[PDB]
Amino acid sequence: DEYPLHMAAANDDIQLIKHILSQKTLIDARDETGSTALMVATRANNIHAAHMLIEAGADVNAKDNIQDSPYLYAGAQGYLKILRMTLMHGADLKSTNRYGGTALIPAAERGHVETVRTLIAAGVNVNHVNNLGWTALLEAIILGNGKSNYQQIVALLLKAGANPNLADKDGITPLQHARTRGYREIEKLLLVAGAK
Ligand SMILES: [Cl-]
Ligand SMILES: [Cl-]
Ligand SMILES: [Cl-]
Repeated sequence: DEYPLHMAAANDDIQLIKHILSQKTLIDARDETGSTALMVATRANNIHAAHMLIEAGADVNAKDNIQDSPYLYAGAQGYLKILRMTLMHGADLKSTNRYGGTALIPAAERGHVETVRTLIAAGVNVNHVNNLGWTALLEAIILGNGKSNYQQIVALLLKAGANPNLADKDGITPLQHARTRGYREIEKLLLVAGAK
């Protein structure tokens, strides 16, 4: 077919991938959509194919036509095994998705606690503001449900040093957002971090 590495990647077919890679052509060849084979594997959470492609030098920061990269997408989706691989193989922690967010912001949004922990530890900037005017902290409050995972993510962000006073575009602070929603645990965490 036209793009056999991409199909092999979609299928997690690592014997076929091994054979194609032995031909010594460009690992990041684009298919008809502009996607790399590693991007195809990552969208599918095909851990084994992603590992083989990454070890062979596929660029974890190459982008597709919606500004996803393997690193960015694995972080947003909580595909933590692939994400860890990307972090060991050149993830650009300053890179941003189509919303202008780091990988950390969607991980927080979606309540992916261990992905948040991992990204904090790696050094993603906790104070980054996306093109919705939101930080990881703001999204965890506004787009979470105030429970369990989101309390844990708030706590992680604040202990790591996220500024609790970085407000949304309209000047509404994390503290006000928590108060408006009656999120008492998150309010208390914010106040001890110096929120106003
Ligand atoms: Cl996973
Ligand atoms: Cl984002
Ligand atoms: Cl997670």
